[PDB]
Amino acid sequence: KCVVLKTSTRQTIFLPVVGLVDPDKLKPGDLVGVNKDSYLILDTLPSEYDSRVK
Amino acid sequence: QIFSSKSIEKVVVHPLVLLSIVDHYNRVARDTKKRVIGVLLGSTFKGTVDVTNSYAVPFEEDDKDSSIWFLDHNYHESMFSMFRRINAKEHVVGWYSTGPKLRENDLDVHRLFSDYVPNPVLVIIDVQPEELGIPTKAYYAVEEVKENATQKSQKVFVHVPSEIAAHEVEEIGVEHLLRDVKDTTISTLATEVTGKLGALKGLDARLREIRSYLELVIQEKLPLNHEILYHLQDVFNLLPNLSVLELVKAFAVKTNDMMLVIYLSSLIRSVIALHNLINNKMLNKE
Amino acid sequence: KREHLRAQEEVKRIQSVPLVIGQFMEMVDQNNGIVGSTTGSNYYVRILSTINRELLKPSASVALHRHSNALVDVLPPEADSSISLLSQSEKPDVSYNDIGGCDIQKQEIREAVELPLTHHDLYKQIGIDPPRGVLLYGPPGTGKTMLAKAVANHTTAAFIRVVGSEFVQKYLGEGPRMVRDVFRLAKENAPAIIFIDEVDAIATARFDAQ
Amino acid sequence: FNRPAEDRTIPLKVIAERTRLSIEDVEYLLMKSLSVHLIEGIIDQMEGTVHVSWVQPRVLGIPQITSLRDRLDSWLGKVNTALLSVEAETPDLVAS
Amino acid sequence: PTLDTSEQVYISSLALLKMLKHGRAGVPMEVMGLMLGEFVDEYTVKVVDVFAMPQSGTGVSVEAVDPVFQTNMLDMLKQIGRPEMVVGWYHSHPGFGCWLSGVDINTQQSFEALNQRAVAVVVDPIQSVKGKVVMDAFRLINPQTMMLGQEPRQTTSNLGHLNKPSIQALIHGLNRHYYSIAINYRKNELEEKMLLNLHKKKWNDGLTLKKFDVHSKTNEQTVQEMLGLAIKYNKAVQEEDELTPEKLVIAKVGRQDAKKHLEEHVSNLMSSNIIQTLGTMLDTVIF
Amino acid sequence: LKSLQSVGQIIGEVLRPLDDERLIVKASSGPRYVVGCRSKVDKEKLTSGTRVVLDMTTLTIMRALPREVDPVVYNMLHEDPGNISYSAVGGLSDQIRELRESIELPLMNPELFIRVGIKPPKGVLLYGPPGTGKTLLARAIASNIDANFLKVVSSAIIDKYIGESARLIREMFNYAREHQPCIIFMDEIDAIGGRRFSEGTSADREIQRTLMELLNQLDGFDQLGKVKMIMATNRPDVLDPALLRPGR
Amino acid sequence: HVRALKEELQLLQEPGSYVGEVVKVMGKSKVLVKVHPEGKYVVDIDKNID
Amino acid sequence: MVLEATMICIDNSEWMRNGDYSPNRFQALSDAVNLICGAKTQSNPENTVGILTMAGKGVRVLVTPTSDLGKILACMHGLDIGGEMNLAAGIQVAQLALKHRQNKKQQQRIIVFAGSPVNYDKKVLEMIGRKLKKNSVALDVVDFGEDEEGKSEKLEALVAAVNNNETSHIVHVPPGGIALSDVLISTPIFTG
Repeated sequence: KCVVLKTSTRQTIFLPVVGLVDPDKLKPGDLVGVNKDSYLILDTLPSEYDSRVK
Repeated sequence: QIFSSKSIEKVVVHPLVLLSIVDHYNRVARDTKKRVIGVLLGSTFKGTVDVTNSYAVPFEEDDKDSSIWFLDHNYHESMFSMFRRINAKEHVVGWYSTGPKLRENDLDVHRLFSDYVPNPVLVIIDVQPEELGIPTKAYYAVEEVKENATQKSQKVFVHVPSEIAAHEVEEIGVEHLLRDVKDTTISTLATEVTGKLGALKGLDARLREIRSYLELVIQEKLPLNHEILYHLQDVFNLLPNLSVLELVKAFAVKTNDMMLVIYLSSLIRSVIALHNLINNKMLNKE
Repeated sequence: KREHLRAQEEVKRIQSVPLVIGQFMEMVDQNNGIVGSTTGSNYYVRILSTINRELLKPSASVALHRHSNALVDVLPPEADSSISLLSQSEKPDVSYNDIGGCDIQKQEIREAVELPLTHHDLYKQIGIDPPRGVLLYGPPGTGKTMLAKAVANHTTAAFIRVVGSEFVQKYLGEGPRMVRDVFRLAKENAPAIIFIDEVDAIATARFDAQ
Repeated sequence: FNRPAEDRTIPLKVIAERTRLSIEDVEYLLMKSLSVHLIEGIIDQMEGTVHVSWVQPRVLGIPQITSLRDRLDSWLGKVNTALLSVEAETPDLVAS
Repeated sequence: PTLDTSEQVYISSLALLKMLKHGRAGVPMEVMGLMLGEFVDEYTVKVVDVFAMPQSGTGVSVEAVDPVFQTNMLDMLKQIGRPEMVVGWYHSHPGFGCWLSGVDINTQQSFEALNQRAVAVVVDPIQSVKGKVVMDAFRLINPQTMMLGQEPRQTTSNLGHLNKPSIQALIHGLNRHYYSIAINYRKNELEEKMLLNLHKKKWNDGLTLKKFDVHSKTNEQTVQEMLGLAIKYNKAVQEEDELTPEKLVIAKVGRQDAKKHLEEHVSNLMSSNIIQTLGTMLDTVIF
Repeated sequence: LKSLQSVGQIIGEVLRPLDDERLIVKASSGPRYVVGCRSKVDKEKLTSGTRVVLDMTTLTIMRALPREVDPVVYNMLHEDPGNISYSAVGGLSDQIRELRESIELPLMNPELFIRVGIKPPKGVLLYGPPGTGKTLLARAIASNIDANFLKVVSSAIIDKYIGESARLIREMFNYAREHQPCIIFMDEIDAIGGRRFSEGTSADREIQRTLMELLNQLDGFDQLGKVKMIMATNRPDVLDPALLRPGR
Repeated sequence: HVRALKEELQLLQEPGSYVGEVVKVMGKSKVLVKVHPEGKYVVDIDKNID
Repeated sequence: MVLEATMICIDNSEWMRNGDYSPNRFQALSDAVNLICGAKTQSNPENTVGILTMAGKGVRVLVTPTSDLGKILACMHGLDIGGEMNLAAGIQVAQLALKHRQNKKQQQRIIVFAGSPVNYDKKVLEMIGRKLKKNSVALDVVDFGEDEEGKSEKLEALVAAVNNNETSHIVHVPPGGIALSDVLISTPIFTG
């Protein structure tokens, strides 16, 4: 019932409400999209590994 | 083991309450000798009644029949619900009266009000204070069983200490209101000497009032409650002998010691002040 | 006079509530200074006249306005050096007689340290200038911190026995500031003694300045 | 009770004659009525005096009311002279 | 009728204390309410009283203006004998200063629809410090007037320009979407008498004398402190060279500053001794 | 519509409170200011070093949360679904009994060892020629709690960040202290252990520092009681002299 | 003194001043100094500095 | 609709314990009082309804005016019936309780339930009614039970002393199986 996430700029911030996808939709270690303006997680980036392996 | 109702040790009255009460009196009783009544809201802790907020509760009392007094509970309970919604922490603590003196129907007001609070507090606030002191006097009803058989248990209001303290926010607002008057540069003595002198004006006048009442008893107009005359006799009994000889040398010794400490202080101030005067002469010549 | 009494309004405004970290380094003059800030960079601003200008010229913890970034107050020393004197929690409770007799192996050195610590008048009148600091050295596996924690027990001073690997915090450069904070809290607390374990961990031989 | 609070020292002898009762027994009665929490005080044997810190407060009539009248007038006068001294001292000292 | 700068808003002392206390209560977020009164004239708006809002669980929105609540509260206030009509609304910006956000701006039109003369108030509980209260009132500037390039108001009086606006407000749309309203305080004389009574210490407090032993020990300690400060100051006066650096002295002086501590300690010692003097002996006379 | 109208709060770790309301906490970003908390958050409940949310826009205390979780911690926590049974394990029946007495016997009745007069085993490392299959031993030992076990390959715990190499170890010991009954096994222990660093590499400095930090956290002014760690390495000769000491 | 004190109220309102250390100076008041964490840059000089 | 302050002057004498009225006179009176409270509250949410007991060791005010029907019902359920009604003292305390006003603009209305014979002199009732007339308090008298000779005359005399522009009425409820509430519904008490 809690939301915990860290920005890509060495900044960590949490939202009392998960967002667009409920915690059932998400799992630890995931990488999703959050609002740069509202600092609210909007969507979930599907996947992207380093192009070196790609 | 009967008095399981926590005795009210003290009551703390904060400014916002007094301002609200004064505005109520002005709106309802600016040009009439009618008193304004209300309800006191707050929290009670460890025998201390925190009277946080109060609201106007309109009041009438017939100028002919003092026994009759128009106050109703509809708006009372409505405001209980509404304010408690606004601030769930607060709850009713008492009912306040705007006037210089109590009236007999204050007792039935207290009785009706105690249904809402098992331990209610009656606070009398003088909207136009003439005496130098706290304008609030706290009361709570106590069922006193007089040793005389012929009288049923009578509920008598017993005075409780009342104090004025302001929250940080209330203190801020009060000073913002009181800048055009208030004094913080007073060296503590001026304050203490003024307070002692006011106290002397108090005690001697109180002795004169007791003397007036004693002359009254002599003429045979007013008798006295055994307890209060007991208290006056107690004060007189505890009078120490100001002519105690060894005690006189005790005075002399403390006086010498304290005044020679003050002599130290004066010497040191001489040192520093003369130093600064010489430095001032240096700065003036340069 | 009634107006200059309002010269606590300046104090009230300055202090505010949301004050940020800082560090006192030096001042150009009165009502003028250049500070040392946690932001890694340095900014020079004026001072808050409503303060004891003589506080800590060398280093301290001052505030700054979110926009102005200027001192408006100075709080007490607060760092991540941990509760050095954690009473029983940070107390080894080790019998002085530790892993062997060590009657002159390390006992005499510890006694000299205690004489510089408690018999200050003695290490003072003689003018012998007792040693500065104790840096243990020896073959690996002598109960490495054994004798040191032993000193922590029989001693009347507060202990700060830090592992010489905890100095590299996450944030960049914050490690040096913490290290300074170690000695700052040590001096501030009481006539105490701290430990810097695994000194080689921060005490290297060659560095790679790239 | 008859004595003022300024003379709560009383010789054991006078206590005896009022009580018609012996020195040892007068002392016995004293320590008894001090032990029962009826009284609080001290007793000095050397001169044989009783320093009571024992005073009560009740049972008095119109005459004691008039006596307190005289006493309160007296202390009102004392306060008056104190206040007048203060007021006479102030003008040369508050005007600076 | 053109809105004029000579407009002035009066907020009651009770209203001020209510906004300040209610803001402090919800300092972590923003608390909103309504002011009760009437429109005195086209320029004068007076405010008497406020009642707080039970806030929905959203700390960044004021979208929870419950109307059943206002209707009930208004009806019961009317039963009080206070039929005063809502004059405006207040909300708090703890440490964020006085300014109008998009949400506040939206609520502002939403209420302006009901009454063109609504007054919005912003109260900063944090920066509102002992002696200076941080509060401001704002009303919106019609966008049609702005697009026309016209000055939104006519100024026959300079009062509106007395207070220099906050550069934050200049960043937050001041004078482009909205404007400030100058604030004064209507204060009743009886309110002032009671307010002065508040800080009046108990007249007995001067009678409460300090225990002689403790007082004497404080005297002893302060005297020894004067000794230490005196020796420090003697060194300070002696070590002082011809080229004495005032800046260095301000940064670091003997024992912080031997002279200043000496002066403060002699002052406090004198005060304590001599107040004890007054106490003991005015008791001697009158008791 | 109302859900996406809020804003998140920055998270910091408190340093100390200066006033009855003034406290100093360093947020997850960096330089720490001093702010207050809500007037009903049980200020005394704000531990000295507690982790709570701040009024991100205001930077004031709003609500506190338990310690960190180090998502890498979860990643290495519930990623071993092995259900090996001792029957499957073979060839080391005497070794199976010894290891049982090595780790699970301590949690069974450490009072027995105390009455013996020695402390329970601290940490046991598994020695075995390459391709011996010791890892299977640990996978089976995971059949004693299945939730109170810790297994880290001792090679993914390395990172090129400033200092997170020691952060992984710190989080390990922290999560271990969090749940009392549990064991931490770190295969490939011969990698982070090494012999020493002769000023050869720029990671050996950091790598050796990570090794020492694990050494410190092992028995450094604190005993990790109710939990022991078992490691495995093919090359016991490239092991640092310290790791072979009786304390480690 | 009081007017000053009230002046310091706005004095502390203005933004602070950064610290500078000119690595190299240029003619006609040009300055490229070492920003604390940033680096250097080309700027001009003040009105009353030699 | 007019704002009214009503105090239901409830008798607690014996003459409500009779089983002749409905199943029980006291239960019928409780139902009538509850219905009156409901109707007055429905007329205006601001209306105030109060309760008073005339009989017993003395006239006691259980619930001074209030709109919380829960309190009214609870106090009616906890009533200890008994005593000789004190109509004079009852009406005096009824004035005491109708001057129990929050909103000063509301009107004063006394509802009197008379179930027992009135042993009070005509003159005392007349002076009490004149005091009410001076105080401008409306009085409604509900005479129920067996009509003993003299009670009706005294009640009518009191009503006449209180009558002011037809603001005071007297209701005589004959004994029978007809519920008191049904008769009270058709009376001017509810229509205003």
